[PDB]
Amino acid sequence: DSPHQILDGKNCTLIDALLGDPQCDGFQNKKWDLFVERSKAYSNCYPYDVP
Amino acid sequence: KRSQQTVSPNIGSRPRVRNIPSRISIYWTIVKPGDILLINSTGNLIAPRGY
Amino acid sequence: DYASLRSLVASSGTLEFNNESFNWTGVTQNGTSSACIRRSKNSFFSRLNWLTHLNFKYPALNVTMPNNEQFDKLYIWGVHHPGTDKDQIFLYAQASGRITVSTKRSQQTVSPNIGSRPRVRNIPSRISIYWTIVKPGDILLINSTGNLIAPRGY
Ligand SMILES: *[C@@H]1O[C@H](CO)[C@@H](O[C@@H]2O[C@H](CO)[C@@H](O[C@@H]3O[C@H](CO[C@H]4O[C@H](CO[C@H]5O[C@H](CO)[C@@H](O)[C@H](O)[C@@H]5O)[C@@H](O)[C@H](O[C@H]5O[C@H](CO)[C@@H](O)[C@H](O)[C@@H]5O)[C@@H]4O)[C@@H](O)[C@H](O[C@H]4O[C@H](CO)[C@@H](O)[C@H](O)[C@@H]4O)[C@@H]3O)[C@H](O)[C@H]2NC(C)=O)[C@H](O)[C@H]1NC(C)=O
Ligand SMILES: *[C@@H]1O[C@H](CO)[C@@H](O[C@@H]2O[C@H](CO)[C@@H](O[C@@H]3O[C@H](CO[C@H]4O[C@H](CO)[C@@H](O)[C@H](O)[C@@H]4O)[C@@H](O)[C@H](O[C@H]4O[C@H](CO)[C@@H](O)[C@H](O)[C@@H]4O)[C@@H]3O)[C@H](O)[C@H]2NC(C)=O)[C@H](O)[C@H]1NC(C)=O
Ligand SMILES: *[C@@H]1O[C@H](CO)[C@@H](O[C@@H]2O[C@H](CO)[C@@H](O[C@@H]3O[C@H](CO[C@H]4O[C@H](CO)[C@@H](O)[C@H](O)[C@@H]4O)[C@@H](O)[C@H](O[C@H]4O[C@H](CO)[C@@H](O)[C@H](O)[C@@H]4O)[C@@H]3O)[C@H](O)[C@H]2NC(C)=O)[C@H](O)[C@H]1NC(C)=O
Ligand SMILES: *[C@@H]1O[C@H](CO)[C@@H](O[C@@H]2O[C@H](CO)[C@@H](O[C@@H]3O[C@H](CO)[C@@H](O)[C@H](O[C@H]4O[C@H](CO)[C@@H](O)[C@H](O)[C@@H]4O)[C@@H]3O)[C@H](O)[C@H]2NC(C)=O)[C@H](O)[C@H]1NC(C)=O
Ligand SMILES: *[C@@H]1O[C@H](CO)[C@@H](O)[C@H](O)[C@H]1NC(C)=O
Repeated sequence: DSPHQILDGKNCTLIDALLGDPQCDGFQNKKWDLFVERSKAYSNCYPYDVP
Repeated sequence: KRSQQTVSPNIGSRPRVRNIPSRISIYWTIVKPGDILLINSTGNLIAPRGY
Repeated sequence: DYASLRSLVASSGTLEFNNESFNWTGVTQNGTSSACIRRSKNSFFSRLNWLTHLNFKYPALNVTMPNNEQFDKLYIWGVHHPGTDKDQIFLYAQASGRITVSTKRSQQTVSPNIGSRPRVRNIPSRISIYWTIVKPGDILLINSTGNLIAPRGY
């Protein structure tokens, strides 16, 4: 963890957390030096596609 | 003031994801220090809540 | 995006084409052209299907094809832009629609545009070809209201 701020996505992706998937609502209003995305990340909300 | 982004809704059936055939496309717009975001919509608008 | 399709097919290194049997009920299959002469007969692209009106009736096409095999599939589809409006009435029997191909992730929407263009091989009309890649779990769906150069297989 030290000395770089690490935020673990757990069951979340950065775009999903930005949009506000319910499961990701924990990461709201948080900052990071390095964001970590897990492979098991899944979305639980309206089908979203981002060009 | 700097740029315009126009997107036309496309209504059609699409493969079911999480038992939801409809979808949502997400786009981003950057607003400079002195600038105005003007949104013209007659329908099908998923709207921002803040910045 | 011609360069992307060219590089993709070249990197894959196979032109293997497995033919598939879609619904295609209510529309006339095959299709012919004067410029695409094959064995002294008017014809069209071997891996593409020119759908045309049937009994002056073009139903909305909602045709679904899944992948149950364990390999990624490449589908080649197209939109026919007619030179003239007379031709649109003759070939598709309705007004211009929207062609939308869709999978769980990717969705492409193309609108036919009818206008005259510099004639090539005495053909004013044009056809725009797009590619869609379907994953194993994913399925392919098309909403055609006309002007669709449909795939024959993958
Ligand atoms: C290839 O594509 C074809 C489609 O072209 C597809 O077959 C279709 O399958 C769906 C799903 O079952 C069928 O939809 C059902 O429709 C039932 C009502 O059918 C009536 O209307 C049909 C359309 O008529 C149009 O055109 C006439 C003029 O020709 C016009 O007057 C009408 O007003 C209308 O505009 C008509 O074809 C049909 O006649 C057939 O009826 C039966 C088959 O249903 C049989 O006797 C014959 O085959 C006859 O030709 C009839 O007049 C409706 O009852 C049904 O709704 C129930 O089921 C759904 C789904 O479970 C439930 O959600 C719902 O609540 C009801 O319980 C359903 O909506 C469609 O009619 C088929 N099309 C046909 C048969 O041509 C094939 O599967 C595809 N094949 C492959 C391999 O992919
Ligand atoms: C892909 O996207 C297209 C485009 O949205 C969809 O295709 C069709 O879209 C039209 C949009 O208007 C659908 O709606 C209308 O259907 C009406 C039903 O007519 C029925 O009439 C009697 C019942 O009294 C039935 O017995 C008969 O069999 C017909 O089914 C028509 O009235 C409509 O035509 C008129 O619409 C308005 C109404 O005032 C006027 O502007 C005109 O008079 C116009 O002529 C129109 O056809 C239509 O149902 C859609 N087709 C289908 C098969 O659903 C596709 O649905 C979509 N594909 C998907 C989602 O998979
Ligand atoms: C364009 O074409 C597409 C074709 O996909 C149409 O959209 C869908 O069509 C399918 C085919 O009928 C509909 O499938 C529905 O599945 C639902 C159940 O979800 C799944 O649940 C479990 C868990 O994964 C699966 O194992 C299971 O197999 C299901 O796939 C149900 O709504 C229906 O399933 C059946 O449920 C009960 C129990 O068997 C039956 O009694 C019902 O009669 C029903 O048959 C259904 O089969 C799906 O609903 C369609 N999507 C919709 C309606 O949004 C488009 O409609 C078409 N566009 C048009 C026509 O405009
Ligand atoms: C429009 O006309 C075409 C025919 O040009 C037709 O599409 C064909 O439909 C048939 C039947 O569904 C498909 O099956 C073929 O039938 C022919 C009959 O002559 C056979 O010779 C074929 O076998 C050869 O081709 C295979 C695929 O390359 C080879 O693996 C095999 O070894 C043989 O060489 C095959 O059984 C056929 O694939 C299509 N396509 C073509 C180009 O034939 C279509 O149905 C017609 N449309 C309408 C509306 O009538
Ligand atoms: C994340 O996924 C795991 C899968 O084993 C599950 O047990 C856990 O409850 C999930 N966490 C959240 C917050 O959904």
